Amino acid sequence: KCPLMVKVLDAVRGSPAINVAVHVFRKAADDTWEPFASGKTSESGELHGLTTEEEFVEGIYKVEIDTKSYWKALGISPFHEHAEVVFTANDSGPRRYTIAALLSPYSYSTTAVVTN
Amino acid sequence: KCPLMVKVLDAVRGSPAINVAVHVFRKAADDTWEPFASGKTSESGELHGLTTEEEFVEGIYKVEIDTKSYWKALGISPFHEHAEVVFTANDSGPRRYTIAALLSPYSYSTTAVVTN
Amino acid sequence: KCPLMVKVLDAVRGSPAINVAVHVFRKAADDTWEPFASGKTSESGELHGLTTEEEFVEGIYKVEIDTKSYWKALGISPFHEHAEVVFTANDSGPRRYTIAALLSPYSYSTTAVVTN
Amino acid sequence: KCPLMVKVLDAVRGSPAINVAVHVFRKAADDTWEPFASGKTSESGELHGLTTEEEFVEGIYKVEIDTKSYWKALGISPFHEHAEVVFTANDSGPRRYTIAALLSPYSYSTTAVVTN
Ligand SMILES: O=C(O)CCO/N=C/c1ccc(O)cc1
Ligand SMILES: O=C(O)CCO/N=C/c1ccc(O)cc1
Repeated sequence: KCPLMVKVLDAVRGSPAINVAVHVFRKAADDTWEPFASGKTSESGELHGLTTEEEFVEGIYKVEIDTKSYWKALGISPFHEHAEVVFTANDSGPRRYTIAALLSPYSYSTTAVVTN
Repeated sequence: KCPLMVKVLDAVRGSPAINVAVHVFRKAADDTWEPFASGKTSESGELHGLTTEEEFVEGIYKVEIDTKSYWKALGISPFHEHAEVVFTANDSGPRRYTIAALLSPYSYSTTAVVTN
Repeated sequence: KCPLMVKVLDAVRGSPAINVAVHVFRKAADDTWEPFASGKTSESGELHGLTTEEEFVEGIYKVEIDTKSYWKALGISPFHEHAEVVFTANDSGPRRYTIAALLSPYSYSTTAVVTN
Repeated sequence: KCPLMVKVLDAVRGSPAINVAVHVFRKAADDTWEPFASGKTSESGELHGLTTEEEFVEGIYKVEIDTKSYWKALGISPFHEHAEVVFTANDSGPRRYTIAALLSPYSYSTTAVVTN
């Protein structure tokens, strides 16, 4: 089952953050960021199916959550351009990665839930 | 389906917070706190089945999460006695309440996800 | 020289949370919450001068931050009644405590900074 | 008089996060990240003196907080490589920015306090 999931919540409305664009990148050997996967959060604030076990190999990944566009669509002026979560994915440890983000106009928190 | 759910995460280990005691109270007419429901978080960090739609009427509720005992069992010295979430439950609005808590030894955050 | 300080920030506006009422209680020998100190946050979101080292003895304290009133004055209907921070203080000799809170309408986080 | 300040707290120890490396970048006209300023947090968890009002012109800035190195020195293997805070600055005239970060091994939150 999916090894990388993203969950986004809205701390102003107390709801999933719906239709949030999410872009994932993998760090290339020349230290640049290579597009890897993308999607939009669902009505439950979740984004599944970004990648597969076969392709999600060890390496450094960046998950960019397009928070600015989200707040603009709600008519709220935000601080950040996006929320960026940068981490190393590794094999000897819990398999499923869930990247959770809690959004406010001038603040955000992000948490990783790593389980098998 | 269940109108009050609790989800607890551990920000040190990146995992659900398992076997965390949770006590819910309702505010009585004499302004005291009346025991209402309790349980222990599951292996997924979740506590379901605390109450039913029929009994969960409008009023002020307190959800106490016994964080101190959780950290002590992990051998970590914590700051808080517990995390307390106090809110009014109301009928004209999203039906399902999810009280989420993210735990660290000297900090915690709590968020409400209200949906129907 | 202030042993107990409270700092509150607004995650919607990216500013200190001004004029937030704060009530402090201490658990008495008969297990009730006795009023200990109160005040309001300043223009900087800070509340100083609640107590003195002499009066701030060992005990279990509860810091109640009146978030609901804060949001109502901004025209926002928030989820929580207040943020409650409960902790044992000075059980290993005197310490200085800063209780920080970050507020959003449906979420808040609280951290403690403890120094000798 | 400092227009850009960084404050970092440790949610495990309940203390300022000391000696945390911070790198600031500004997006150049060719869309690359140009080095802008860097430093390390003090005993109070604060980093001041990164720039001057004159040099801190309008632009998109990225504040990279080197959290992984911080946790490794404490013997903790954390999830994130660093915390990245990306924002447009001074697009409506000069402002003063405080970028605050609260760190846990598998979680972090960042807030901005912006004043005129
Ligand atoms: O049960 C749910 O819907 C929430 C599951 O994911 N949320 C995680 C989370 C919640 C609150 C935080 O301050 C940080 C992370
Ligand atoms: O006591 C101290 O050292 C200063 C307290 O300032 N707290 C700032 C803060 C606290 C929690 C956050 O999630 C973001 C910023």
